[PDB]
Amino acid sequence: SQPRTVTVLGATGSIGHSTLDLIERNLDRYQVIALTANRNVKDLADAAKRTNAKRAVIADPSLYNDLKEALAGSSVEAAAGADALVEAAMMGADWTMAAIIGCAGLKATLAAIRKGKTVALANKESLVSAGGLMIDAVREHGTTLLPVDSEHNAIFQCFPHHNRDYVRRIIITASGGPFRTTSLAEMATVTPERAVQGAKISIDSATMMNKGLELIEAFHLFQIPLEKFEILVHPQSVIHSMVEYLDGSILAQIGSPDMRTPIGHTLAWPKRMETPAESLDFTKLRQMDFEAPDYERFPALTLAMESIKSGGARPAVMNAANEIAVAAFLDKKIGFLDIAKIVEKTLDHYTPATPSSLEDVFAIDNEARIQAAALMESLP
Amino acid sequence: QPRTVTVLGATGSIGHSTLDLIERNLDRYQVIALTANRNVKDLADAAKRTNAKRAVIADPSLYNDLKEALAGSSVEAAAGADALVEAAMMGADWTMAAIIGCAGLKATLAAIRKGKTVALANKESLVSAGGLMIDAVREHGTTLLPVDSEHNAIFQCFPHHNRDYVRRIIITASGGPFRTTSLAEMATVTPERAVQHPSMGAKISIDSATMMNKGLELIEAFHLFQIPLEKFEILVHPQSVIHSMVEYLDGSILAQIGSPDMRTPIGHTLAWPKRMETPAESLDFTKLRQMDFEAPDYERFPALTLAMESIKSGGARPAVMNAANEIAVAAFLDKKIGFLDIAKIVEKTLDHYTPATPSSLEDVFAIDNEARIQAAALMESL
Repeated sequence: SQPRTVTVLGATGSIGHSTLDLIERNLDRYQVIALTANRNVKDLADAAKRTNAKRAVIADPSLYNDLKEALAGSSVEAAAGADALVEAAMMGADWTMAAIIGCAGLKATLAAIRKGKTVALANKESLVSAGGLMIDAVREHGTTLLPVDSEHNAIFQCFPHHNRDYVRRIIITASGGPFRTTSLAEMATVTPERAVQGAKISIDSATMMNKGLELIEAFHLFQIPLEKFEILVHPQSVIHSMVEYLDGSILAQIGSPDMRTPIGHTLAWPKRMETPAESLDFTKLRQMDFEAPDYERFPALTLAMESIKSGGARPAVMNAANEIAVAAFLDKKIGFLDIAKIVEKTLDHYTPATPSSLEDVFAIDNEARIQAAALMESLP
Repeated sequence: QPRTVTVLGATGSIGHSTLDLIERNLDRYQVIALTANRNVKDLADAAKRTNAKRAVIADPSLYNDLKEALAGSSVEAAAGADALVEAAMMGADWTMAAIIGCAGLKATLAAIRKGKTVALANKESLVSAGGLMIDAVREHGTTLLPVDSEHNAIFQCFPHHNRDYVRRIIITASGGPFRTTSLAEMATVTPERAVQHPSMGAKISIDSATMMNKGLELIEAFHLFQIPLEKFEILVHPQSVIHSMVEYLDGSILAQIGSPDMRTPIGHTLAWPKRMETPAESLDFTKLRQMDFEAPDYERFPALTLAMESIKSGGARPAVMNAANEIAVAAFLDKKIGFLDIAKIVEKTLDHYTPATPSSLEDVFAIDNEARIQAAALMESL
C-alpha cells in the first residue's frame, strides 16, 4: 500500500525519539505530516528535515524565530505555540503518536482523538487526569486508541478486544523499584540521588506510585471492574503484564525492555513490523521471580486504588499532588516517605467536582497543586 | 441451535476432560457420537448421560457388552474399526480426535475430511502422517485446533494468516526426570526407575525421560504452524508453567501460561473462536515464586537431534522414527536393551530404512509396520 501518514506530538523526548527511529528506519512506508517538540528546536528541525516532514511545531512561542531559522530554505513549515500544537494534531495524519507530556499535551491529544483515526497514546495525564473524557471521545469518534507504555501495551497485546467479559483478571507486573527489599526505616532517610539512582518517573517507581497510576490508566483503557486488576511484583521486568481468560489461560507479553517493541506494535497495528529490539535470551535470564506487592511499605498503591475506586476527580487530584510532592523531595524539602503523606493529605482536603471538560481538568490540576504545596509547607 | 459434538476416545483422560466441559453446557452442545477402546462401562454411562446418538466400542469383542449396557436407552451401539470411522463421519460440527496410536488415524482423517472443526489430540496424525493430514485440512477447509499443552499454547500466541510475523517459536520443555542427569548415569537407568512419576503410561514416561516426547512435539509443531524449522527453539523450563511462546518481528514475545489442567487448552478448542469458562485453577504466581530456564542439551538427549534430522529430511522419516521408538521403548521396558540404547536403535533404524514419502494412510501403516520390524531386527542384533 501507499505510504501511511504519521504525526508525532512530542517527537524529541524518549518516546518520540524511539518513534522517529522506527519511522526513519522505515521512511519508505511513511509520509510524515507534523512533528512537535517543547523546546528542543535543534532535534525538532533535524527530525523534520530527516523525514521530509510537512510541518514542525515548537511549543514555546519564544522559540519560533529559532525554528524558522533552523528550517530556513527548507520545505518544512514552521509554527509555534500551544494553539499550533493542536492544529498540527488536526492536520489529518492516519497515525498519531501522542507523546507530549503533562497537562500541556491534553488539548492536542484530544484533538487527534476527535479526528477518529489511529492514536498511539503515551501521554499519561490523558487517562489519569482526564480518563473519562478521553475515552468518551474515543468511543464517540470511533478512534483506534493504542496504548504505548510497556505494561498497557503488553496488556493490549493479550487482551480480548470486543469481548471484555472473557477476562478474569489483568496482572500488571512491577519491578518493585529500587526499594523493593528496603525497610521503611532505611527508606525514611534515602537521598534523592539514591532514589533516582526523568527523575520524576524514577521516584514514582521508588514509591510505586507509577503502578498506582498505571492501574488507573489500565482501568480506563480496558474497561473491566477494578477488582479484576492485580499488581504482581516481578523483579526482572521481562513479563510486561498478563491477562487471564475465563478458561484459565493466561496470555503474557514478554521481552527485552526496548521501547521500540511496544511503539512498533502500535505503529504497525493491526500488522506487525520488524524492529531492532533484542530478542530476550531466556537462557541468559535464567530465572524469573514473583512476589506480592507490599501495600504496607508502599501506601501509594493503596491511595491510587482508593482514588480510582472513588473515581470522580480523585485520580486527577492524586496525580497533581504527587507532582508537587516528588519535586519537593527531589529538591530536598521533604523526606522520601513524606511524598505519599502529602498526596494522602491533599486527597483528604480537596475533593472538587468531576470534570466535564479539559478546562475543568486544568482547573483541578492547578488547584490540587496549590493545595499540595500548602500542605507540603505546613508539614510537621 | 445446539452445536453438535463428537468425541473420539471419550474414556481416556482427554475424553473425560472434554466431557466435563460438554456436560456443563448441554444447552450449548449436542453429542452425536462417543467412542472408546475397551471401557464399555465408562462409554455407555457417558453416552446415556449426554443422550448421545451413537456409542462405539473399538474392540469388536466387546460389542455385546455395549449393546446390553445401552439396553433401554436411545443410544445406538456399534463396534469395530470401521464403526469408528463411520462415527467420525456422522457430521459433528466439532470433533475431539482423541483416539491414540495409528488406530486413530483413519477416524481422524475422516473427521478432518468433513471440513468442520477438529480438535486434534492424536499424535500419530501429525508425527507420522503430518503431510497428508495438513493436505486434507487445506483441501476441505477444515478448522484444525491442536489440543496438547505446548501446541495449544503456541496456537493462542500465533499470528494465524500472517506466518511471516514470526521470528521464532519456543517450545518449552520440563526437561524430564533426568534433566540434570549425566549421560554416564543415564546409561545405568533401569525401567523401574525410569517409569516413576508423581498412573501415567510407561511409554509416556520413557519418552519424557529420553525427551523423545519433545522431539515428536517439534515434528507436530512443524506441520501445525508451517514455519521454517530453523525458527524453532526448545527451551528447558522445569516448572512447565509457561506452556510455550511465539516471538514476533517487533521483539514481542507472546506466551501462554497457566495451571496444568487440560480443560484450559480443551476449553480453548471447544469454544474457539470464542472463549468459555472452565473450572481450571488460576495460576498463583506468588505461590509459584520462581521460574527457571536453561538451554536444552542435545548431547545428553540425542532424541532431539533425531527429531530435527527427521524433519529436515522429511518424507517418511518422522513416521520411521516414531515406529522405531515404539519398539525401542518396549525393548527397554522388557529389559532387552539399556536406557541409552533407545535413541541408538531409533537412529540405526532411521539410517537403514528409508522408504518413499507416504501418499496415503495405507502407506503410513506400511511404513510403521516395516519400521517396527526393522527396528526389532536391529534391537536384537545389538
